[PDB]
Amino acid sequence: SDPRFPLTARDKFSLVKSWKTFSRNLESAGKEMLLKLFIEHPDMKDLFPKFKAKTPDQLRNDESFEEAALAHITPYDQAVQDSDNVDILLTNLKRVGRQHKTVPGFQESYFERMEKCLVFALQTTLADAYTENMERIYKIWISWTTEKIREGFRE
Ligand code: HEM
Repeated sequence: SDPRFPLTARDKFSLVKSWKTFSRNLESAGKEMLLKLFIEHPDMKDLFPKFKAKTPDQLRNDESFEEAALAHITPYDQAVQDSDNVDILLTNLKRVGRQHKTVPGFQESYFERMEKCLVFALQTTLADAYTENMERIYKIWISWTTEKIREGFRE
C-alpha cells in the first residue's frame, strides 16, 4: 500500500477484482464510452472530425473509431494495472492530460465529461456486479484519475 493512492487496501482490491471483470471487452467498453459522450454532449463529436455524419452503427466497425475508442479506455485500464506503482501511474495520467493541450476546441473542463461515460460503461457491463460499494469506489478512483490528467494538461 502507498498513501498517495486514494483507496484503502480493501477498496483497492475491490477495484482490481471488479475491473478484471470489466476488462474482458476493453475495446467494446471504449466504443460504449465515446458513443455515450456524443449523446450527453453532441458537440464533443465535432472534436473528432473523422466521425462526421457517421451513425453509431457506421462507427462501431470504423477503423478510426476503433482507434479512438481504444485511446479512451486504455489509460483507465493501464491505471488499474499500475495501482501498486503510483510513480508510474502519475507519469501515465499526466501524459494523457498533456496530450489534449493542442486538440482543437479542447477545454480542461471536458475531462470530467468522460467520467460519466466510463461510469455508464461500468454500470451497463457489470450490471448487478456494479454494487453500491463499487459505485462509491469507482467515484473516488475515477475522480482521482481526472485530477491527475488535469494536472498534466495544466503543465
Ligand atoms: C470529453 C473529454 C475528452 C475528449 C473530447 C477527448 C478527445 C480526444 C481527441 C479529439 C483526441 C485526439 C484525436 C484522437 O486521437 O482521436 C484525443 C486523444 C486522446 N485522448 Fe482524449 N478526450 C477526452 C478525455 C480523455 C480521457 C479522460 C482520456 C483517458 C482517461 C483520454 C485519452 C486520450 C488518449 C490516450 C489520446 C491519444 C493521445 C495521443 O496519442 O497523443 N482522453 N482525445
